[PDB]
Amino acid sequence: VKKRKNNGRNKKGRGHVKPIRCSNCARCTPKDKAIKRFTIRNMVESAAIRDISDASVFAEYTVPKMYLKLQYCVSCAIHGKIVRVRSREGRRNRAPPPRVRYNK
Amino acid sequence: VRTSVLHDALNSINNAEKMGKRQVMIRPSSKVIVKFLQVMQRHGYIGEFEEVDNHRSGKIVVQLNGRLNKCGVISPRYNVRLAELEKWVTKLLPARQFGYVILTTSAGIMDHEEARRKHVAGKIIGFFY
Amino acid sequence: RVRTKTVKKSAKVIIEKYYPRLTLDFETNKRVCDEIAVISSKRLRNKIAGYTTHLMKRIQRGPVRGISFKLQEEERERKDQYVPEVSALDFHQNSETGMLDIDQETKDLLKHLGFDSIPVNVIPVTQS
Amino acid sequence: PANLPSIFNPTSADIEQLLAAQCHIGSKNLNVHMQPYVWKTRADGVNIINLGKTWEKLVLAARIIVAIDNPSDVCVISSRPFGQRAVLKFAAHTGAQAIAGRFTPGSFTNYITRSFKEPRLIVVTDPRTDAQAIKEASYVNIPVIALCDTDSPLEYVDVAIPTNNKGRHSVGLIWWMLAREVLRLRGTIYNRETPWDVMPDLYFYRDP
Amino acid sequence: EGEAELKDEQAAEEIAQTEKK
Amino acid sequence: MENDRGEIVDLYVPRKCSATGRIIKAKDHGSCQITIAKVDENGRAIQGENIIYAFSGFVRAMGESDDALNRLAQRDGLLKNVWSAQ
Amino acid sequence: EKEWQPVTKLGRLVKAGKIKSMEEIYLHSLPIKEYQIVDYFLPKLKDEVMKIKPVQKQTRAGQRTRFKAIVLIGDSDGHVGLGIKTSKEVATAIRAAIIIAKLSVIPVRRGYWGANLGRPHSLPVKQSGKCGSVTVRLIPAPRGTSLVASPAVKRLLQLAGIEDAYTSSSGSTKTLENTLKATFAAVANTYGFLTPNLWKETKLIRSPLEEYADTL
RNA sequence: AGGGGAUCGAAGACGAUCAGAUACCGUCGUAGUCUUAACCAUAAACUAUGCCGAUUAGGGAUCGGACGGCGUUUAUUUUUGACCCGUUCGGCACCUUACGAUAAAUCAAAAUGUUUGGGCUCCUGGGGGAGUAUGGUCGCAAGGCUGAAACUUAAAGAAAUUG
Ligand SMILES: [Mg+2]
Ligand SMILES: [Mg+2]
Ligand SMILES: [Mg+2]
Ligand SMILES: [Mg+2]
Ligand SMILES: [Mg+2]
Ligand SMILES: [Mg+2]
Ligand SMILES: [Mg+2]
Ligand SMILES: [Mg+2]
Ligand SMILES: [Mg+2]
Ligand SMILES: [Mg+2]
Ligand SMILES: [Mg+2]
Ligand SMILES: [Mg+2]
Ligand SMILES: [Mg+2]
Ligand SMILES: [Mg+2]
Ligand SMILES: [Mg+2]
Ligand SMILES: [Mg+2]
Ligand SMILES: [Mg+2]
Ligand SMILES: [Mg+2]
Ligand SMILES: [Zn+2]
Repeated sequence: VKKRKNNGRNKKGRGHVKPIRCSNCARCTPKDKAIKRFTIRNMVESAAIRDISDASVFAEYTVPKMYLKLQYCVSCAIHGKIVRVRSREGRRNRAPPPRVRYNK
Repeated sequence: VRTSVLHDALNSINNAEKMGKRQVMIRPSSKVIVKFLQVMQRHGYIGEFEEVDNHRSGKIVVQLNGRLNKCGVISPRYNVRLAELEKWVTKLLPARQFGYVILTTSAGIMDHEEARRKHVAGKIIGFFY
Repeated sequence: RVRTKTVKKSAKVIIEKYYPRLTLDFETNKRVCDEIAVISSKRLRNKIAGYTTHLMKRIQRGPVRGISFKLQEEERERKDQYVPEVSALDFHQNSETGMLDIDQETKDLLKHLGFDSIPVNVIPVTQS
Repeated sequence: PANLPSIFNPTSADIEQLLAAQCHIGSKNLNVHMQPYVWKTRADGVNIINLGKTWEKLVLAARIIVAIDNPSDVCVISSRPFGQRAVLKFAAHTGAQAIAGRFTPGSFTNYITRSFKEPRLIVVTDPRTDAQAIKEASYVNIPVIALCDTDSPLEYVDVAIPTNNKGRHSVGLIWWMLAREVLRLRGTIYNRETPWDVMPDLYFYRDP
Repeated sequence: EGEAELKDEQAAEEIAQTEKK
Repeated sequence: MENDRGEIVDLYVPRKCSATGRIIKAKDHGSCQITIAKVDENGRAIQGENIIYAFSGFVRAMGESDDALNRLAQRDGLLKNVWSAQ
Repeated sequence: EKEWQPVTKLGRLVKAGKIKSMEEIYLHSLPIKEYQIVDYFLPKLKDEVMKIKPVQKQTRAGQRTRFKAIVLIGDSDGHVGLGIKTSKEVATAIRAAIIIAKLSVIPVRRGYWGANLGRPHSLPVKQSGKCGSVTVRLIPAPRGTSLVASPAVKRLLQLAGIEDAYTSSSGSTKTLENTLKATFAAVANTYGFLTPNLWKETKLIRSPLEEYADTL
C-alpha cells in the first residue's frame, strides 16, 4: 500500500536532486525530503538583556539577532520531537500549525 | 491516430445519452455515418440531425429523445453468410422481439431484418437497440 | 463535590413547575421541597434543596439556557411583537433626499425591467 | 400567457422595497448552475442578481404551496440566527410547522424520535447550512424549495429563489413577500390591489 | 454450529429438510 | 405494455421522468412530484385544477432539476423570459 | 398478537382500506416501514431460511460468537425479497430476518420468448447484476426447458414466478450471501429496462397521500 | 593505461564496550573518491501504472507565448518594462465530488466491459527446487543475455476488521 500520495518526498517533474547532510547525525537525504526549520533568535536569553543593556557605552543598545536554518532526516526529526505521528485522516493536512498568540 | 470515424460518432452519442443530455456534436462526417443515422431515424430512436458545412469535412448535430440504450460498432468487418446471420442476433441483441443489426451489402446498408426480406448478405458493421 | 444527574434533573423540573412558591433562602426552600415532592432520604432532600436555591441566584441576573418558566416564558412573546413606526426599508422619510444610491449597472437593470421613473442616485464603482 | 394573467407583474412598489433591502447583491464566487440568474458582474466586484427573475420564481414557489391539501403538511426550516424569527412568523400567519435551531438528525427517517414529522414539502433558508435537512429529504420523496445565493449547492433543490440569502434585511423581506402571496391566492387578502396590514419589519431579527 | 434446535423449531423452513430414517 | 390477445398482462405500468424520459423504478427514493395550481382570471387559486410533473432521482442528484423545471414551466406558459438556449 | 396501531400516515390509510392494491404503492414509489402493510395485501407468502453461519470477534477474555441468518420469501406470482440479520441468539435472528424480508418485497416483470400465447413464462430481456466480485446473468429461454442454475439461485427464481431461463455466473460464487444479493438486483431491474412497447406516454395522477385526509 | 592525490574512507592496525564483539562508538589509514583515452550495460533504472486517438464535472493557484482594458510607478521618460482585472493555446501538479470503477486501500483514470470489438508491441498461469545445472553467444576479468529437468508440498500471497 501507498502510505502517502506524494511518497512523502515532494518530487514530481524531475528525475534527480542532489542530497544534503543532516544537521544532527550527518546523514545523506534528498533535499526535498528533509524537514527544514528556519529560526530567528537573540544573541542572549531574555534574562541577560538587562545586564548587557546597562553595561554598554552606547546609551540605548539593541542586541543583534542570529539566523539559522536547521534541517534533519526523518529518523532524527521525530526523536527530537520536531514532528510527531498523526492520525490517518489528519496526515493529509499541510497547513502550518497556528502559533499561540495569547499565551494564556 | 483516427482509425474509425464511425466508432467516434457512436461512442460520443452513447456518452451524451447516458448522461441524460439532448443533443450531440460529431466532428468528422462521412457517407457511412449519415447512412447509419438514417436507419436509426426511421425507427424513431433519434430525431432530426443537421450537417453544418465547413470546407474540410463538416460536422453533425443530432437531437436525442431518449429511447436509446446502446449503439456500438464491430471493428473488424467480418464476412457473414445469409445462413449464419441468426448467430449474431443471438449474441449482441437483448431480445428476439426488438433490436436491429446493421449490415453492409452490395444493395446498400440495411438492418438485419430487411436483408432477410431482400435475401441479401454482406459484411457486418454495427448494431443498436 | 459534583452533583449527579438525579439531583440536577429533579432540580430543573421543580423550578419550572413551582417558580414563585420558593425563594433565594435555603431554609425556606427546604420546607417547600418535601411538601411538593416524594423523597425517600433526608440527605437526598438536602442536596436537591441545595442545588435549586443555587440556580435562582444566577437567575436573578439574566435568564439561563435550559430553564423556562411561565413568568419568563410569557414575557418573551410579549416582546416579539415589537415593531417601529417607520420602516427601515422605507427611505422617503429617511435621508436628506428620498432618492437612494446605486451603482451604474443596477440602473441598466431598472431600464430593462421598465421601472425608469424610480428616483435613484448612481455612483460609479471601480478599483482595479 | 396560457396559465397566468398580467396582474402578476411586480409593480413599482414591490420592486422599490427589494433593492432597498440589498436583495440584488451576490457573492464573488459564482456557481455554474446560477449563471442564468445573473444580470451583470460588477466592475471590480461581485455579481448582480436579476430581480425580474426573482419575482417570477417567487410567485411560482407560492403557487406550489397552495396546492397542498392541509397547510400542516408544509415544513419550513432555518438554522442561522438571521432566519429564526421570520420562519416562526411565517408559520403563525399561514398553517405550517417551524423548525428553528438544531435539526436533530433522524427527524424524517426515525419513527420513534420525539420530533417526527411527515411533511409533503420543505422550504429551506440556506442549502449550505441546512444540508442535513436536504440530505434526509432525499430518502423519503419530498420536493425541496430553497433560497439561494450566487454560490450554493443545488443537489436535490427543485425550486430556487435567487436572493442575497445572507443579509439581515434581505432574508426577512423575502419570507414576508412569500407569505403575502400565499394569502393572496387564497381568500384571506381578497384582492391583489389591497395592501396588507402587517409591517415588513415584523419579519426581522433582534439581538437580545 | 447452529444445529441444536432444528429438531423442534416449526417456526421456519430449512433448505434441505433433514429426513429422518 | 404487453399483450397476448389484446389484453394487458403486465402487473403494472410504471411512469417516466419528465426531464429525461427514464423509467422511475420502484423503491427509487429521491423521486418527487411537483403539482402547480391553476389560477383564474381574478387571481384566485382554482381548487382541484393543477399541473403535475415528475423527476427521477438521477437528475435530482446531478443538480439539474432547477433548470429542467424552468424549461417545462416556460413551455406550458407558466413563466416569462426566464429560460432560454444561448 | 392483537390489533396493531398504525404509526405512519400510510399505515393508517391501509387499515381503513383506502388504497386498492400494493401496485398503487409501487407506482408512486413510496417507502414502506411497517411489515403489517405487506401481509395485509399479500397473504400466503412463503418463507424459507437459507442457512446460518457463526461469526466471531476477539476480546481480552476470549471470543464472542454471534449467529447470522439469511431468509428469502416470495409468493411464486411475481413478488420476492430477502433479508439478513444477525443476533446473539439463533431463534431471535430468524424472527428478525423474516421481518426485514417482508419490507423489501418487489415486483418482477415476466415476458415471452418469441410468440405470445398468454401467461408469460420467462424474462422479457437479459439482465445481470453485481454484488462485490460476484456477477449473475439471466437469459430468456423458450418454453419447455426448466430453470438451469445452481441450487442457491434456482430457489430465488422459483419464488419470483419466473419459469424458464438461462443463467451464467462469474467470480467467487461460494460466498452465498453475495450471490443471492446479486441475483436479487438483477431481477429488480427488469422494470427498469425501456422496451419499445412502453414508449406510450402516461398520464400523471396525484399520489394517495396528498389527496386523502388521514385520521387523527 | 598516464596525470592528479586537499577532504572523506572498503581492506588493515589499535582504544573502549560486552559473558563473547572479527560490529554499532573513538583515534589513524591503503584501493577508491577527481581528470584524459578506452571497456563494462546492471539499480526499489519507480508514477512498482507501455505508445497514438476520441468522448465524459465543478473549482482556485502557478510556469512560457499571444490578445483586450481602467489606473499607479517610472526613466532624454512616450511605445515598451514592473504591478492589477479578464479571455485563450501548451505544460509540472493540487482541492472537492461519485453518475461511474475496484476484493479493498483508493483512482479525472485504475471511467465509457456479462448492455463484453478504435489501432499496435511486450510480459504472466499455485508455492518451492531456481534465475540454479547444462549448451551457445558477448566481455581483459568481475559478469551480462538466453534458460531446463528429476524431486517435494496444501497451501504461500493481497486489502481490510477486532484483540
Ligand atoms: Mg518533461
Ligand atoms: Mg532515479
Ligand atoms: Mg607501464
Ligand atoms: Mg589510476
Ligand atoms: Mg580520515
Ligand atoms: Mg575491520
Ligand atoms: Mg532488471
Ligand atoms: Mg519494472
Ligand atoms: Mg477539469
Ligand atoms: Mg487568480
Ligand atoms: Mg501567462
Ligand atoms: Mg497588454
Ligand atoms: Mg493552465
Ligand atoms: Mg512543466
Ligand atoms: Mg458469454
Ligand atoms: Mg548459464
Ligand atoms: Mg493438514
Ligand atoms: Mg497485510
Ligand atoms: Zn539525523
